[PDB]
Amino acid sequence: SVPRFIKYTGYGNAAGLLAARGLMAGGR
Amino acid sequence: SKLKPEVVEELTRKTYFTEKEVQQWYKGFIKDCPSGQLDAAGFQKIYKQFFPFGDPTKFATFVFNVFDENKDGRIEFSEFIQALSVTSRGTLDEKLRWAFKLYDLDNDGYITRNEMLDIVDAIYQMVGNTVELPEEENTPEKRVDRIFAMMDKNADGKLTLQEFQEGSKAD
Ligand SMILES: [Ca+2]
Ligand SMILES: [Ca+2]
Ligand SMILES: [Cl-]
Ligand code: NA
Repeated sequence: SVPRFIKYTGYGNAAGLLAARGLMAGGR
Repeated sequence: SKLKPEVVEELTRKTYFTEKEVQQWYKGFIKDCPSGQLDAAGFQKIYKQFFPFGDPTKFATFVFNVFDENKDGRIEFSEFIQALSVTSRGTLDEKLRWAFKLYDLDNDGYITRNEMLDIVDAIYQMVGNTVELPEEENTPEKRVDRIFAMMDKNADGKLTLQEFQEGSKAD
């Protein structure tokens, strides 16, 4: 089973989600 | 970790967070970064912890430089929270406008195919690729060739924000 969002790699949404998750880790 | 009320209110207003959420994000941010300034090594440390056997160097650098709005080499809380607001809570158009800033690596207003490949390759370098038959290999190049061609409606070798924002949107 592929990671749900990596179908969106190259469309912008994958980078956005990974970016968001890094910031969330930086604040927890 | 006490944020001045005027700053809390301004960062509230500028984001999708409530005042309580802004203060909670600040407490956690200052807990992890006691000076209030996150540097590039600490930003990559976060991604290496996610993907300890990928190489997050490239992705972390590209995203860090976009997050560092004033290009002083540090992510300050104002940058942290406005970046988190758009990437986590933005509308689809706002999230894609943010992604356009990331992909447009030379800031000339267009995404070229080499730039789309640099981001996609950065992603696969960090998180990996789906194991496939050698004849159907999941190479960033062939994925980018497909998507780039689909979005370049006028086939001029370059993508505008408008061409990009319409990429997964249905008509
Ligand atoms: Ca900065
Ligand atoms: Ca460009
Ligand atoms: Cl993406
Ligand atoms: Na075009």
